[PDB]
Amino acid sequence: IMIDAASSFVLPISITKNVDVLQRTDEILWFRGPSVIVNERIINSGDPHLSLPLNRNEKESLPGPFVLGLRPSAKFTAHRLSMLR
Amino acid sequence: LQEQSELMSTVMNNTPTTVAALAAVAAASETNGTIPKPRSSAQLEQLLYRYRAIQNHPKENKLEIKAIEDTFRNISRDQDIYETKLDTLRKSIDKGFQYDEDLLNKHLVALQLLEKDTDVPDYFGDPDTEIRISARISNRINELERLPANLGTYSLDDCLEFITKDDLSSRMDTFKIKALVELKSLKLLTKQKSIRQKLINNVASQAHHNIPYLRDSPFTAAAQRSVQIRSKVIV
Amino acid sequence: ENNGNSVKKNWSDQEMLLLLEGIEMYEDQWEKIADHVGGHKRVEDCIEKFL
Amino acid sequence: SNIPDPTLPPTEMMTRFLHPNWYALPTTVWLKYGNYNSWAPSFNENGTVVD
Repeated sequence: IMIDAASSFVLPISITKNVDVLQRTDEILWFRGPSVIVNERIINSGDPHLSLPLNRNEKESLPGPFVLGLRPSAKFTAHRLSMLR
Repeated sequence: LQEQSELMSTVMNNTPTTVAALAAVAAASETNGTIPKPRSSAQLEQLLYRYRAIQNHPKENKLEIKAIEDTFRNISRDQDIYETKLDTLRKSIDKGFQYDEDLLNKHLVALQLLEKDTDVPDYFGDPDTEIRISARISNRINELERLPANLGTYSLDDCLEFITKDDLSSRMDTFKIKALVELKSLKLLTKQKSIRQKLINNVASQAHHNIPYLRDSPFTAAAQRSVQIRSKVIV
Repeated sequence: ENNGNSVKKNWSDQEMLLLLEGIEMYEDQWEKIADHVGGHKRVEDCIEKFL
Repeated sequence: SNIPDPTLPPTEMMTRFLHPNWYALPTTVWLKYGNYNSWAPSFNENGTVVD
């Protein structure tokens, strides 16, 4: 098992005409494998949809992925933006 | 034989009905040495709820259900004992006491320190006690070496930054660095000991060339003179 | 982080851990420890910090 | 690393220090010649610090 593989490759043809959005060298980086898309970094380790207690076939279409991400209320953020200045 | 943990092993393996600990006088009474009245809040009490709910279907092969249901009466009694005792507590409060803050400051601080087992100041050789020091050091390393590697933080100050769905806020590793400075300094302790051995035994092994009152003492200045006496030549 | 830190003898946990990585890495060569802290710390200060 | 664990039987750090305030100083050397030599120079002092 080696560590020093390249995994980043550049085609010699300069196609930098419509390429202002991708990841450039500063040429285009062409990796060996695809990317990883992660939804949220912080998990909600409580929240009994995930905790599964052992008391008492049901579905629940929860609104989006933002239930499991620990977001603060706008009341405190306004209380903190008043604490800003 | 860990009767309160074999039920947790049967619950975690999702097969507490296929064996159900085989409750007889030879098995249900051997691991107990009446169930031993478990200690946790609900980690060993919700087990007995599912253990009874699973053993409701055999209901006769397991004679220990009477021992479990007797402690169900004792739990409902001592909660009812406390709920009358909490009510007789809340009426027995004097309407004026005016609890002092700086003692409650000394009561909030000393309780928080005594929770997680650290030494509390009052403000109110010998290898026997050398093992009792290193048994607390190795206690700490084995407690730091059971924390998960993906530990992250959340301060109350990130709401001024407006973190998006994928923004990578810079306060995520303010607990992870402090847990590895602690874990690695508890292994380089005999490394700074060797440097401090080489530091003390290099500044103190002379002790009479830099220290002024010792090199200006009568006995040292005579002895440093006496060792430099060259030999007398005969004839 | 890659930026230069504050006035010295402050010893942030980045500087503390990168010091602690090097002694686990090298066990000597305090030139090779001081640049691993970031190079803005002297040889005479990391040993003064470690002891 | 090559560090040992701090739950090792070396955790002593002060065993063979021997400060030079506890060093032995050369003192006077009382000699003995015989039982019936009471006119001999009874001792010897070459570079002794005390009398």
